[PDB]
Amino acid sequence: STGSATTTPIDSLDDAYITPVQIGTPAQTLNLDFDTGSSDLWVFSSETTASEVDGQTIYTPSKSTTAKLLSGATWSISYGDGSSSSGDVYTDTVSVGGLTVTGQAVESAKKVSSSFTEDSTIDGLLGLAFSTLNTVSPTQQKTFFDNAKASLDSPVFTADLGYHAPGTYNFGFIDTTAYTGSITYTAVSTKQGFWEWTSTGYAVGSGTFKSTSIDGIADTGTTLLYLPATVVSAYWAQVSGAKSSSSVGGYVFPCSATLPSFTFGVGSARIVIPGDYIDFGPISTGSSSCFGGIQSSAGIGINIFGDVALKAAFVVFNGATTPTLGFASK
Repeated sequence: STGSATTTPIDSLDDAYITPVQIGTPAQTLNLDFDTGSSDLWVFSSETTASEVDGQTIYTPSKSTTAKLLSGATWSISYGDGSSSSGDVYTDTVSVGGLTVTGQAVESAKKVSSSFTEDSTIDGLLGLAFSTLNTVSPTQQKTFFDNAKASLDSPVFTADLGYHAPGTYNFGFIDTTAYTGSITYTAVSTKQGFWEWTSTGYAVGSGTFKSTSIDGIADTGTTLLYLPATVVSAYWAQVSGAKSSSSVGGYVFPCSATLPSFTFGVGSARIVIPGDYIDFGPISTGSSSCFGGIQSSAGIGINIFGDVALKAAFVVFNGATTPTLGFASK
């Protein structure tokens, strides 16, 4: 089997991407944030504290003839940006782009933090990291990809995120028309539950390539590119007037600037992030100070190849017995 679904930026800055997901019988369609940095499929629901729902589409398990309460199971998760959610668990039928999993754990939110409430466009998350990170207790549950894997034509999914435009998540096949040149594959460590890999270095604009190992995660659920402070300083030094602002919470730059590109290494191959991808617009409405898309990972504890990086590539998440990651230009 295979599946194919379009993923759509939630706003004009590509702050996140939503993908429609069919849950239950009859289908209840929710727009979920596909997140290769976590491993829980959780949704806004009829159980969510009413004051914490503000415009989201909810899952109502009592209206699904295939929903079954997973007795005694609870979940609770906290993300790197400080947001959180928690609740109980149903199993139900879940389909993405034509690909169907029966008995998928659908984690029903009883509580969500303010950032989730305030984002009316995201109805929940669909985790695509390794199932070892799944938070359901006392019986850990598998991701949608993990459940679908054996049935897929090939045990892979691909992320093809757009810049200020829709893109595609495919399951079970590699669309050879979706990228240019060849796909370069690189080793993955699953030791922390992530799609963790080592970039071979970077370049700023038309500058020379710096060969240096950068360990980080491929994370579709993180907006920006978080890299070591040395790397980030070298980038923003090429932008007149750019500075790190503790009050804003990262590097800002004059909105009048033309940003240089940023290149990262995948083995001997090179992925180029156009400068425009690194612009996240005014820090507040009407400001001439703009927020940067490349930020320091210092104090995160891990480097993150978030959407800023991934949307510059066609990315293969290979879930073979020994997982790997593939990157192609497009």
